[PDB]
Amino acid sequence: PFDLLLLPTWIVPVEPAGVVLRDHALGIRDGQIALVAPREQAMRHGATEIRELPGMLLAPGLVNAHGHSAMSLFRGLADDLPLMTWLQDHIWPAEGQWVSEDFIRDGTELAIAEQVKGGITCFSDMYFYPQAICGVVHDSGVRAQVAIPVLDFPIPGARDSAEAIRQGMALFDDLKHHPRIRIAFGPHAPYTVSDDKLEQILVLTEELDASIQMHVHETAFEVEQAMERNGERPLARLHRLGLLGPRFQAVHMTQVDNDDLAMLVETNSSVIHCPESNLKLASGFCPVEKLWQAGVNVAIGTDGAASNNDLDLLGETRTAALLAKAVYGQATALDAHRALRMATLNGARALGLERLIGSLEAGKAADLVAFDLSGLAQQPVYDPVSQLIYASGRDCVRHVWVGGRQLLDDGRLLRHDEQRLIARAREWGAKIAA
Amino acid sequence: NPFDLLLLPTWIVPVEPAGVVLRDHALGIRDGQIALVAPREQAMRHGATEIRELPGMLLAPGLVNAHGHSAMSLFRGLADDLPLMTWLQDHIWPAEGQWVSEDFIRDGTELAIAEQVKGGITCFSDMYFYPQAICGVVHDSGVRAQVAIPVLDFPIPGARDSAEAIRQGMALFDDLKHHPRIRIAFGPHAPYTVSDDKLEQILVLTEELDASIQMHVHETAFEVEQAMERNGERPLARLHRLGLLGPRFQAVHMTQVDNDDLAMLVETNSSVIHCPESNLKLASGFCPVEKLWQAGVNVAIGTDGAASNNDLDLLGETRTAALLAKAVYGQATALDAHRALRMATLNGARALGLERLIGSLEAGKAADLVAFDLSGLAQQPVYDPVSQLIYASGRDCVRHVWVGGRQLLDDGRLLRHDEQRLIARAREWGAKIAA
Ligand SMILES: CSC[C@H]1O[C@@H](n2cnc3c2N=CNC[C@H]3O)[C@H](O)[C@@H]1O
Ligand SMILES: CSC[C@H]1O[C@@H](n2cnc3c2N=CNC[C@H]3O)[C@H](O)[C@@H]1O
Ligand SMILES: [Zn+2]
Ligand SMILES: [Zn+2]
Ligand SMILES: [Zn+2]
Ligand SMILES: [Zn+2]
Repeated sequence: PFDLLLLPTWIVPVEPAGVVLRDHALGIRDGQIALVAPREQAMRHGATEIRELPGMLLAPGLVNAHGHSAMSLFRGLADDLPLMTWLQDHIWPAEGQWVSEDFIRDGTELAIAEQVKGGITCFSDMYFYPQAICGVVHDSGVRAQVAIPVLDFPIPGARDSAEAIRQGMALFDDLKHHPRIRIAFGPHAPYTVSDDKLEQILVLTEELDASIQMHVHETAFEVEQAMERNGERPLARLHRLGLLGPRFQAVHMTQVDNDDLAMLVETNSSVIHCPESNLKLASGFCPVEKLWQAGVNVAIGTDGAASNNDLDLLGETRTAALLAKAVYGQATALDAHRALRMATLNGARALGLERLIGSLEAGKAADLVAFDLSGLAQQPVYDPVSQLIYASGRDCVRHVWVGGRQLLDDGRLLRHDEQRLIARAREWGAKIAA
Repeated sequence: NPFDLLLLPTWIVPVEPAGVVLRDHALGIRDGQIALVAPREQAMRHGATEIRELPGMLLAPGLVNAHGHSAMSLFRGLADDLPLMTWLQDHIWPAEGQWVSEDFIRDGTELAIAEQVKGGITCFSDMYFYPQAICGVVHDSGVRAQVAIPVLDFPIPGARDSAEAIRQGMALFDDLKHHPRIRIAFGPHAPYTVSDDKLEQILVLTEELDASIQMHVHETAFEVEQAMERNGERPLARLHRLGLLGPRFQAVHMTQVDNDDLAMLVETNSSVIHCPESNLKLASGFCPVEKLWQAGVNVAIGTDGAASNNDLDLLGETRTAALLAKAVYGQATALDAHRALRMATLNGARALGLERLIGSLEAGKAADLVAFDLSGLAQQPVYDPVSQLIYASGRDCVRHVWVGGRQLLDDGRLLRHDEQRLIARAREWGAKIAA
């Protein structure tokens, strides 16, 4: 007998690809997808609780594969700037000044609350005070990869990388048996981490079976600079140092030559596409369809709210689906089904969670999002997945579960106090603004 | 002489002068016009019949959707994954020939207008069939519109040929002679569907009536090259030679722009109507917006139709435009948030020839206004409300909409439409078309 039976108009399981189930039901038990079946059959099975969801599309929860969640408190603080001046003259100085453990707890919770409301059940974070990030994640009920920030210089909470790594080990330790949080390593970028630190990270990840997330090939200037100073592209450097592989998550990759493509194919590394951030900083255009056609796993992320500036993964996914057609020069590139897969299954693959989350298969965790497609602007619906990708906003998100626990009920966050978070964000904004 | 309505938002963005935002000011409306913008104390001391507090909201000129095919809302998501010519010839044109009746147009247009008002659009341009029926729906909705008479080389719904389309348009131009909200324009579809004769016809008609022309131009590489190979001139050169270009010409799309094109737009003071999401989705290309803007071309923005977008979200289109423009031009300072808002308001006004009536919050202009709510969680903290509007707000933040001081949207609710009935009607159309 199920704990919960959901009866939506449409289910999109993502696996197998391209299909939509009409008048079916999904049964949840013990925090897992126990059955997907026609309604008659599923109803005959019975459940503690039943929820009809007419006009709704039920999908795997969205996976935001790259972000810096507490930068939510810097939303819109630094517009109109290309990458290097954005970092050096605005963001880094503001991080040195403001970012404490209290900043991180408030900013992360604000970010989570925003993400759950837009259907995101799993997220990747690359930001300071990971220990604090995990406490907030733990309380929220959502799933996360938390990457340990490794940089060649002092950062908030870590005078240097050895301290960041040592704090990282303590964290790996504690969370060994957490159902929802995975620790990973977060070397920032090629130009802010040495060969030595990169090797220590590799060995640690061999030893711990952990992931690596890094900004790679964000800008032409990063690549040309690396070519002129070291005579090798930053990706070949990473390949030479042995970091590439199925647990390596290369974020951005707007600069991809044919050697780059060959390396990603060979090693089976994931690329995390951040289209809006790459547009906003004038970083370039990640060649998504090309990567996809070559078999590279391509997930999607929002990046931070100072270079987006929302945490809307559904919106990011639409932007990616539109952009990819014109970048590639074919209207058939990254169709709605594949765009949804990028937002779900490919994120789970990128984070090493494909066996737990990312599709609606029996036995997987019940990380689910229900989207409402009954609104005036979504009519008429010829294809619900098309309507999701190209004509629905994140405000259509009604319900969200993680591991079968409901975190959003008819648009209301069950584990957060929006009114308190807003008052808190506001307090932060006035102190940072003054 | 108190205002009819006094609006008290946290922020006002007047658009003119550019780049400014007023805090704790107020906008008084009288006789359908902006009577005054003033600090809140002064405004309140003046007096008003009705007063609306708008804490946490940003008041702006209403958004101007400068290109659409409004009744194609009933084809929303019907023809995905197709480039332009096969989208048109193998899908959309057949579906239009099969379904577009006066009834289709009434239902589809109202559906589109209701979607748009909810998204903060007070003025829109239509280029679609049965313009007469369109005007009836616009008239009832209270919204402002340019309605473009479709001119094509073949039979269209409601016009067996060009001659007949223009017949109806004259009558329309006449009937709507004194209309406060509705302007009639001509809508030659595209260079490859409109002959030179028909083009010369429109020029003289528009000279005589002092009316506008809107036309899809230089949408794709293939159109520019086929024209070059068949006729030895670029469509925009052909239009220049024919004498159509000028301050009342609205060139839609323009993803293909060389220096000669650029000179002709600059010389003639023609407008470009940028449709970023449609250009991306049909794999048409990238309009060089910042280049146009730096050359001093007026660039406005449109959603296009719901079968190549597929929403009618102008604010979302404006966000797309503002992001894309940076990366297309290769500088993070291109199309900043204030200018993107300008593109969605005042430039759309200039494009439609309505800049003296709308597009900015200056005294004496029409009170076409939109209130965006920036007090939501995902919009905190607000450092700069216009940045937040463009880069971090959805169209569901739109709370209130007025056109000519008449409220069309009140706290998210439409005062002139029945959403429940429109939905039911959209669904019937949906069932028939899919069956
Ligand atoms: C890798 S630790 C997180 C660090 O990365 C910085 N960051 C935030 N957003 C981006 C960042 N870095 C590089 N690329 C641009 C963008 O993805 C952030 O400010 C912080 O300093
Ligand atoms: C002048 S009538 C408007 C006509 O243009 C067609 N159209 C709709 N959306 C677009 C159209 N035409 C050309 N370019 C692609 C896009 O803007 C529409 O289906 C209708 O046939
Ligand atoms: Zn990042
Ligand atoms: Zn975004
Ligand atoms: Zn069009
Ligand atoms: Zn859109």
